[PDB]
Amino acid sequence: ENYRDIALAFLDESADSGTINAWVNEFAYQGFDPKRIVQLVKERGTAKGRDWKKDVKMMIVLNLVRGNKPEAMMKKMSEKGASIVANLISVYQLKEGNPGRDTITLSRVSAAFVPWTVQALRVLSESLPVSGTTMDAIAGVTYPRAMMHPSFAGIIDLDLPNGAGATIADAHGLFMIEFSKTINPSLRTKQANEVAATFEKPNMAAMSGRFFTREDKKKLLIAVGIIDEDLVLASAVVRSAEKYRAKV
Amino acid sequence: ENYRDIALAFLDESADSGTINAWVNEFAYQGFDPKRIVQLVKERGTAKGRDWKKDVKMMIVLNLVRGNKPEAMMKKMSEKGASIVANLISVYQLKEGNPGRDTITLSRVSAAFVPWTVQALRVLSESLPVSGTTMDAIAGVTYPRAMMHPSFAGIIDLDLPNGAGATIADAHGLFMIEFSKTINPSLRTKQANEVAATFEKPNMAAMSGRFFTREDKKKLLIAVGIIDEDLVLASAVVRSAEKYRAKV
Amino acid sequence: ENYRDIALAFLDESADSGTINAWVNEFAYQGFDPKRIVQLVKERGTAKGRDWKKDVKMMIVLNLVRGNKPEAMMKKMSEKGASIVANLISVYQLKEGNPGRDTITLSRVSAAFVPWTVQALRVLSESLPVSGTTMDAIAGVTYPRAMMHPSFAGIIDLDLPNGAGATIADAHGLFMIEFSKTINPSLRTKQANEVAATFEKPNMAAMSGRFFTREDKKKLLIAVGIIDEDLVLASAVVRSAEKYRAKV
Amino acid sequence: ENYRDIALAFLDESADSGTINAWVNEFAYQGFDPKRIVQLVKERGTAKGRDWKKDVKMMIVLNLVRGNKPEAMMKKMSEKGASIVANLISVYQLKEGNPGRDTITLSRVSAAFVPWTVQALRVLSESLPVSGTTMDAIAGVTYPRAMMHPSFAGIIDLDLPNGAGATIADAHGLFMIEFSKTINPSLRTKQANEVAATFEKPNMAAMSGRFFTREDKKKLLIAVGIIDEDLVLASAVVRSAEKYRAKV
Amino acid sequence: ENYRDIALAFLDESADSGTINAWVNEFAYQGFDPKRIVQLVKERGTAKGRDWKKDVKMMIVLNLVRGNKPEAMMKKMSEKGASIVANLISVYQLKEGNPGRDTITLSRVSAAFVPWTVQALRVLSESLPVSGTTMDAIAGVTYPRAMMHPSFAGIIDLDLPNGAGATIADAHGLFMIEFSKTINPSLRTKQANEVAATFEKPNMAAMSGRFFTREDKKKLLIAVGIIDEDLVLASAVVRSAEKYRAKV
Amino acid sequence: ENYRDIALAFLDESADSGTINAWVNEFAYQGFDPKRIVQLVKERGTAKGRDWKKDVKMMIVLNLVRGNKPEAMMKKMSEKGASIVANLISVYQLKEGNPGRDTITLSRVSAAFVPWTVQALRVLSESLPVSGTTMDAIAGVTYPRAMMHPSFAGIIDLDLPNGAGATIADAHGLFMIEFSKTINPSLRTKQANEVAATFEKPNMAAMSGRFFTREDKKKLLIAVGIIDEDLVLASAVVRSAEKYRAKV
Ligand code: NA
Ligand code: NA
Ligand code: NA
Ligand code: NA
Ligand code: NA
Ligand code: NA
Repeated sequence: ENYRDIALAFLDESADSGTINAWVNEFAYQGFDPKRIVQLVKERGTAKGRDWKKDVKMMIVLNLVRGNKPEAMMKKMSEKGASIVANLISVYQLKEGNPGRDTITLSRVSAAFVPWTVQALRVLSESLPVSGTTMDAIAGVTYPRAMMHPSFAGIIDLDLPNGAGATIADAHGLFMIEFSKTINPSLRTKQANEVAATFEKPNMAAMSGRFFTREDKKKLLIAVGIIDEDLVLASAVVRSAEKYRAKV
Repeated sequence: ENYRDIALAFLDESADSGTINAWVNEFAYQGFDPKRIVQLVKERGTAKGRDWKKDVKMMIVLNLVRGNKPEAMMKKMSEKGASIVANLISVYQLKEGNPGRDTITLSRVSAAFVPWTVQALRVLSESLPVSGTTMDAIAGVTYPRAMMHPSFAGIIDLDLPNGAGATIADAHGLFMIEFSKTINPSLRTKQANEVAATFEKPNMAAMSGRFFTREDKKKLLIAVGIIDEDLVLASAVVRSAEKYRAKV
Repeated sequence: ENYRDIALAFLDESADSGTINAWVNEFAYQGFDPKRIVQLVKERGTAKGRDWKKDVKMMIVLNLVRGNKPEAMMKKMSEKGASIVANLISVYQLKEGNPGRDTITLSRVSAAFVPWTVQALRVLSESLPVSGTTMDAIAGVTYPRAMMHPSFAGIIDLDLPNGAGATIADAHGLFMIEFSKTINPSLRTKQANEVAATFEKPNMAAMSGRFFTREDKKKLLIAVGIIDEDLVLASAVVRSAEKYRAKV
Repeated sequence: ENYRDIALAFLDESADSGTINAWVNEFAYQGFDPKRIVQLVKERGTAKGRDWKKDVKMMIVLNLVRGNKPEAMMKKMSEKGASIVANLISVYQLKEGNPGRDTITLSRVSAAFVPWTVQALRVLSESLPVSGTTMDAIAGVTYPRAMMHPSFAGIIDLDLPNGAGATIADAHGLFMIEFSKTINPSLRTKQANEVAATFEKPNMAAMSGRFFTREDKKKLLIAVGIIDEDLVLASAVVRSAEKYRAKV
Repeated sequence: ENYRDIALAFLDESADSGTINAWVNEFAYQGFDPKRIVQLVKERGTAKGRDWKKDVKMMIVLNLVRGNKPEAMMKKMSEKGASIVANLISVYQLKEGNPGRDTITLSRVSAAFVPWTVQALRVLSESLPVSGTTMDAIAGVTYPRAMMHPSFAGIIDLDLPNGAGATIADAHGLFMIEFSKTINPSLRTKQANEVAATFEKPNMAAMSGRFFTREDKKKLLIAVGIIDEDLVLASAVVRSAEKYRAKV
Repeated sequence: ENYRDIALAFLDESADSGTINAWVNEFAYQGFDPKRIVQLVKERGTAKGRDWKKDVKMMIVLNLVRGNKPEAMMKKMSEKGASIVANLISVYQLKEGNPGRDTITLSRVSAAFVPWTVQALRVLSESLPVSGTTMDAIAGVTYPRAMMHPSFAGIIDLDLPNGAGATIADAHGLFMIEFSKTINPSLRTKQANEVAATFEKPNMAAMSGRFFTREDKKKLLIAVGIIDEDLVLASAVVRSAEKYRAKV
């Protein structure tokens, strides 16, 4: 008849790291699933008389610089070039912002197929609003190809031995602020340090994913060649990271 | 026929500390009752073919980091993991914000069953938005497991002999500001000292509760092991408190 | 046929201090009448099978710390304690803010029966949002029991010989700013000096009342014992007043 | 057939100071007429079984401190005293703010019958929100009875020989800022110099009126006794004016 | 079939100063026509049994100080003087602000018949919100009669040999800022330099007009007598202009 | 049955600069097409009994200074001159702002036929809100005719050997800020450096166009004569650019 003994009785519960961590990761909700997208895009591309991969490549390259919403479909140019996009949009039913998980957005297209994106990204790194040169100005050392796109963040794992991934998360973070700086409407008085709270949560959400095993992430990171098999971190990542670590 | 004599006559009323204090504590309203929750959750869990304790554990671990509202049910991840939560939500009828006392919120789930929460909290203390490391940066001395969660505040009693609890209230307060700092939308110019007025009232409301006798609170605090039977305060609590006391 | 001679003719009107002062005090409107409240509360309490005085005591003690509006009837606690209040509310028909003069608000309950309130106030002075200790920090000298509550202000008369009451009005004013400081939503940049204009008008309205003769006010003030029969002002009132007088 | 010759032809128009000045003064619109008020108030007071002068005196004394709008009819006091005002209000049909010229406002009551107002004003000068003492603090020299009320401004003429009136306008202006300071909702950062533009136009409108001949204004000003027959300005007016002249 | 050759072919177009300048001046739109006003006002005045010139004089003198909108028809004065204006308003159908070109506003009345306005302006220059004295304070040298009113600006031509008119435009500009300063609602932090962009466009629009030949403008400017036949600029205009030129 | 292998498999995609660059340029949307305009304007002008070129010249000269929207059709001038524009507007169906790509705006008229615009621009360069003189004040060296209009930006190619075009983009940019400065409603605290983000995207969109081959752009730039056949950059462009490069 007494609530108090059970209420206090919870105390002596046996707690194990692994069970709350294992459950707490798969609690990270349902906002964006990579795996669903590949199935639906594959079905759409197969059914339609066009190659999904060829189309997707165009969609991603469009994504990096053009932004998430293409519905405006207007920005100072001749008609036939933009025309091809419409075919793709109709079958995909892309929607502006984030209406739903099942709804596909181009940034999800980049994220789910991020290795192809890093492959494309190299030549358009300068092409992006953040030039390779402005970025050389920000950090003296030569820039990491792969760590550019904010969606790229999902692959790297913070839980890797020696915590190298942690550094990456910070190191990769700074591009974001500058990219935020370009897309964010107000910049003049804003501080790089504090703004981190916005976009930080999706970034960490990206860090932990059930989609890719650790081996897969390792394969990408060695594939760019930035990290050796001995797992020694590239000088560029940590050295770029010092600016943030100092400035916080 | 004269209002004045009675009006002045109230003056010579015999006043005793104990009667106004005893009545004034049970006046603290009906916003949130721990005891109601245990009865309704027990009934729901028993009636449904699932274990209330096992479910509740998941609900709390979800609560600490995920925030109070789960209805958005969306944040960059694969479907099956989030799926289990829905079953729980339907029977519980959880509602966003604070609509009603009888309505259950997950933070009330943590609060009513706070000892289980402290038991879970240890490994996820780093996992929370405030890392164990950032917190080591804020206070040099090693951190108190139990005093982390803002809902944890309810157990400690300020009225204990030697007023140790008072210190705790201040000492525990600082985590709150930082956690507020993360969840609060605007941080840049805000001051830690002044912001105390928000959340202070529920914190003090937490300090005084009819739910737990003093012995019960003592059992939790000795159970963590932070305080001895001689009731000597851990160095960590007061030493962490000095930062606030100085900075106010 | 000429407007000008009469218009100028008003000039030589015989003016006496006493007649404009006597009329101008009873012009101070009808926002809040103490006397009406005692009659209606007495009728309600007599008609209902409960003691009005016993109930009222609870209502006032609730008033000092809980604020004027109880309709939310919710703040983190168990059900049976708050339950008793409802009975009282139904018969009283209390309304939030200031809708009408006849409508009773709890602060009017405190004001009309302020001597009982000073009698209760002593032990809960620390209990109020402004602690006895913070208040010792603000003023080095030991604090006056009676002069705490902002509603207490009505008793004291500024028109008393030697103008001691004037000092009190200033001296009592500072608690208000701090209490305002707690309840006022924005505090950070606000100045204690300038904010005086808000709440000053009801405070002065309180100073002058037809409800109590001077003898009655004298009885309360000597009853607390703060002022002797020789009418020497307590050191605490004036010494506390110096902070305001300096800071303005 | 040419517009240009006539358009240029206007140039050689014979211009005389007196005709444009004489016409431009009676152009000053129809916002507030003193003369209409005396006729309608006289009719109302005569028709009703009450003395208009006795009532009006109360209405003005109420006006100086209570503000223009009495419709709220509520401010912390007992019922019978405020009750008498209603009778007056019904026959007068007073309206809040400035709805119409024919509509009477209490400040118009003060203005049209301003000599009676100066006669009343002396004892309530301290009583007003600006105390005689605060005003002694602002200006070291002893204060002018008549020049207090902002509505008083209408009598004085700037066009008088030696321009003494001009000084008065400036000298009288400073009370206004302080009174504005009390009634104006925001004071903290506002500057006394710049705020002059608000209320300046009605003040100058007051300076020039067809209602009173110069002799009438002279009669009031000598009647207070502040100015001699030799028309020597009181030391108080100019000496008080130096603060404004310096501070601008 | 190629768009490019014609598109590039436009390049070798023969361009002459006179043809684009001549066309670009008569492109300056249809917001306000002086000539239309004289025809309609002449018809209205002739048809009605009143003299248009006599009426217009009153309308302009009213315009300089009273502002553009007379519809409020209310500002602290006796009835018969304002009464005459109504007759004029009905036939003219004056409208507040700028609704239409055909609609007449009093400032257009001043502008179209600006020489009469300069003739009236002399005695009321002090009468205007900017006193002759404050203006002596701003500029040490004696002030130009004609260059006061902002509507006066239309006559002067910047294109005159030696560019004297240019100086005038700057020199005349400063009165505007001060007049703006009086009518503009917010003054405290505003800068005289930057505010120029507002009202600058109508001012330049005024500088260039098809209404008056250069000879006509010359006739006005020599008629005031400020400029000799040798076209030597008055010391007052340029010397007043130095303040602006320095301060920018 | 596994999503992961294909997802990782995208990595080893063969990436070539030319194919993503070639596709990414014709992705730049459909906001504004030069080529469509020439066809529709040609049809309209041919069908109507007026010369499209003669009309267009007027429309452009109107465009440079008058702004994009002519619908207000009102700004302080006589009727017949503005009248001719209406005929043109009806057939063209010009619309304010940017409603549609097919909709023609006058700035598109300038852009598509920009060589004619540079031909007109020379004499009206001073005529524009930014005077030739203020511009001499900003940059000591003599100003480039062609690089003035913001719409002029489309011709120059950044991809030219030695990157001279890049300099131009920066060098030409500064006029824009000043022109923005005039048309932009708020200027006082704004910074030239940061404001670049607005209008930068259409400027770069202008830099890359499928409309003109490189030879065509070369023809314009040598035609103005600012750049020799040896492709040596004019001193004016780079020397003007130093101010921006320093100030950023
Ligand atoms: Na085509
Ligand atoms: Na599945
Ligand atoms: Na119960
Ligand atoms: Na009664
Ligand atoms: Na009359
Ligand atoms: Na005509």
